[PDB]
Amino acid sequence: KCVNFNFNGLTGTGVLTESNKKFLPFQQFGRDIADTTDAVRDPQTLEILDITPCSFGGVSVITPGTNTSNQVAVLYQDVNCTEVPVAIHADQLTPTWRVYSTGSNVFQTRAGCLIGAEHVNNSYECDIPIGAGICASYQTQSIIAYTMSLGAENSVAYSNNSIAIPTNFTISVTTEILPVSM
Amino acid sequence: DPLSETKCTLKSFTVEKGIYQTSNFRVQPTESIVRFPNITNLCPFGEV
Amino acid sequence: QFNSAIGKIQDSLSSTPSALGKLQDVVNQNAQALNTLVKQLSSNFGAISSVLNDILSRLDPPEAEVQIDRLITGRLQSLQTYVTQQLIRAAEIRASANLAATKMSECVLGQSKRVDFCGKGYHLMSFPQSAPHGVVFLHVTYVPAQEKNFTTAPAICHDGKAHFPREGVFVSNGTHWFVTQRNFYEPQIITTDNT
Amino acid sequence: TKTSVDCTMYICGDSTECSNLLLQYGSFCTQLNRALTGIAVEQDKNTQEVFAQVKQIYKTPPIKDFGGFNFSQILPDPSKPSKRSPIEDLLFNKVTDLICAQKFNGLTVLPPLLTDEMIAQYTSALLAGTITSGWTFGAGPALQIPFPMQMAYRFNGIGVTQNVLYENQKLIANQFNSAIGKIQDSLSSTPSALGKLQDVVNQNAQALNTLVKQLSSNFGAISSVLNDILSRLDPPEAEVQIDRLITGRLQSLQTYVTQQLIRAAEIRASANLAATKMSECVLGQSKRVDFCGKGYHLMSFPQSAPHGVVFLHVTYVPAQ
Ligand SMILES: *[C@@H]1O[C@H](CO)[C@@H](O[C@@H]2O[C@H](CO)[C@@H](O)[C@H](O)[C@H]2NC(C)=O)[C@H](O)[C@H]1NC(C)=O
Ligand SMILES: *[C@@H]1O[C@H](CO)[C@@H](O[C@@H]2O[C@H](CO)[C@@H](O)[C@H](O)[C@H]2NC(C)=O)[C@H](O)[C@H]1NC(C)=O
Ligand SMILES: *[C@@H]1O[C@H](CO)[C@@H](O[C@@H]2O[C@H](CO)[C@@H](O)[C@H](O)[C@H]2NC(C)=O)[C@H](O)[C@H]1NC(C)=O
Ligand SMILES: *[C@@H]1O[C@H](CO)[C@@H](O)[C@H](O)[C@H]1NC(C)=O
Ligand SMILES: *[C@@H]1O[C@H](CO)[C@@H](O)[C@H](O)[C@H]1NC(C)=O
Repeated sequence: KCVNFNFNGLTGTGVLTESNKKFLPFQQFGRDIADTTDAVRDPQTLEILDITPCSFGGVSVITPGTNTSNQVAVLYQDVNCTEVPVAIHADQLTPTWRVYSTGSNVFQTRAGCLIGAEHVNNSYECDIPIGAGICASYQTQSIIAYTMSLGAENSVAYSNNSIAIPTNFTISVTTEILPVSM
Repeated sequence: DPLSETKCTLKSFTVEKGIYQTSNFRVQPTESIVRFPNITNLCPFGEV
Repeated sequence: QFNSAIGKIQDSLSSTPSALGKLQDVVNQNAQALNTLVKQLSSNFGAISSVLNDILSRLDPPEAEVQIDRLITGRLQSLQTYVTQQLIRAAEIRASANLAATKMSECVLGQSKRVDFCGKGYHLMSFPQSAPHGVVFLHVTYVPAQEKNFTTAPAICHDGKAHFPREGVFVSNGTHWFVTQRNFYEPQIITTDNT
Repeated sequence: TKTSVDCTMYICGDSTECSNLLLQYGSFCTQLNRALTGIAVEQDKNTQEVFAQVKQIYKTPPIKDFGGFNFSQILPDPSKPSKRSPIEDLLFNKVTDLICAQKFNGLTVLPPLLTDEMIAQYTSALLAGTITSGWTFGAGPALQIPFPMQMAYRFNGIGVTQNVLYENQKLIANQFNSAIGKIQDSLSSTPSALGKLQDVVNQNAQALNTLVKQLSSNFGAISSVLNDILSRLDPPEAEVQIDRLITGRLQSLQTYVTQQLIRAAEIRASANLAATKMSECVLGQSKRVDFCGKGYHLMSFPQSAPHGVVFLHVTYVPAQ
């Protein structure tokens, strides 16, 4: 349980669990590579307990232009689909809790958990990049998430005695813009 | 709501199409516990 | 074709609003940096107030000094940060300007054979246009179209001797063989002058 | 690697008093976040510019008959689930709790927009295009041509007549196959080949490790632990300790961000060079001396590498 603790003045916050650390009999608490308290020994029962900070992460909001619509999609970065906040009962510091946060369209990606967008089996050009090959777009009156398509399929009719030669041509004009000064 | 948080982050009342990083979430603690040694003898400050 | 293509450019620029985003980004970044510098003057940095005049009008010099040095340090740090970002941005802008100068010299003052350097396709010529804090190039390129199907051979055997094309390629529609240039279909009879 | 740093968590963490004191220090955290986000976006821009050179996905015919040229070692391998060429996964194996601690200190790593499979697909499309159509697919519609005829064209490109190739086709194919075979052995035997790719990873990891290590410095305070300061002093004397801790941590963050900006600029220059090399050596034949290998350029083949790209330059060298 995500609770505070006080071990002889060792104040902190986190989740206490069982530890497999081979603590020596004279040892009190361990530490990590970052030189922070990782495990502790209970002063009363002499039991070694692991310390892990409560779950956390960044939050990103996916939205089209406000001139277009008002719906949004929320992506919880590097958070498993199960541990996403389901209840807002004084257990999260972000009051922007989703209208359901569950039962709704919920997609789990390699970039985190995406809530508020409907997965589809099609593939279009990338519109809003999400990460790990997943893009999002506003289609129709709704927000959808899909896998980006690299391009149209093609196959040249290769043979060892066949060639192709143009007969017409086109004159094309294109533009290029380069900053020169500030 | 998250859209208003985005507007607060951008310091504007209009938001262009895109993905924006607003803030971070964490699970708030439920209760607090205290673990202390089981000894009860009182220190001899009266003598000193 | 040239006139139609040059006519379409104005409509393409007028329709699309985000055409000059590359030029707009520099202006936006500089304006944002200046705005941040201006806004940073309203920070206490641990002092009683962010105003020097009221601090000097309310406290004695021996402690006004210890109130003021904090503001001095904070403001100096802000200036240092702003100058560093400006230096990095100027370096990248210089790189872009060097690229633009090279493109001018090699696409406008001559014809280039480097692929994709001057437009997409086979480069013909370029025209420069001036924009605020930037430049715009109009690359004219040759694009093949309407390809066909042919049977080809590496060499032609005649009189016990092998013959190779001088500057073309051997093709046939199915019964009769010809020699034609590679980038345009222009069949011709195979003689001893083109082989 | 794209990294994101939680400014408040790194400096303060869970202490509201530290956040309140940080509030009066200006909008430094927003500046740091904006710079880091710019770098992260530039990374994907670099990758897209280097690899998304073509808009179509060409495919190799099932019958691999190219007049003696082999191409087995660089074409995708259907058997492997990753669908990578033997050289590609050979390269992917050369390049190799701390992550948990970095995450717990407020430092995270964002995933790239393009997965490795997508990049391998792009390289396979480029290979198929350059094999079945020569340089035509890079300037318009892809026109097929037998591979020996394309080799004759490229021989004409460097000043040698076609009959030389048509009369030494077997020897040329054998030499090409042997060189391609020896490339794999050269990569496998020497583990120091991917030094340029290893150095970037080493530098980034070491900078992140230094940032993590800086969290255990007093900077003149009584302790380097926030809770110990808070759980031992009343506010008006705790403030003068919190302030110096904050100043030290802010200095560390600023230094890290500046170094990252400079490193990103250098990486962007390298990526621009790589994109130019792709366009001029893979999509065509280059006459610039030593731009694509040493010798007389004939053709090039790209291969994907972790956070990079590998070019195989085929050149013509006189002898005897
Ligand atoms: C090559 O392209 C040109 C233009 O793209 C073709 O000319 C067109 O021919 C049709 C049929 O008569 C006309 O209706 C169009 O008005 C023409 N366009 C122009 C711009 O003049 C031409 O037919 C193509 N094929 C060739 C020249 O063999
Ligand atoms: C392939 O090219 C040959 C070139 O000669 C074509 O033969 C000519 O066809 C026209 C139209 O029928 C005749 O008027 C000429 O007299 C033919 N030339 C000769 C030398 O006989 C032929 O039609 C083309 N197309 C095919 C063979 O399908
Ligand atoms: C040339 O291509 C052929 C197939 O078209 C390859 O033949 C086999 O390739 C596998 C791949 O490792 C080898 O394990 C087999 O031993 C090869 N067959 C024989 C009979 O040796 C061939 O390897 C390719 N050339 C090269 C140099 O790899
Ligand atoms: C976390 O997500 C994975 C899917 O990526 C799932 O298999 C696993 O069960 C989840 N964890 C828990 C505790 O449910
Ligand atoms: C050429 O012939 C092949 C073989 O059928 C075909 O696949 C291809 O589409 C043809 N190309 C054109 C331009 O007609």
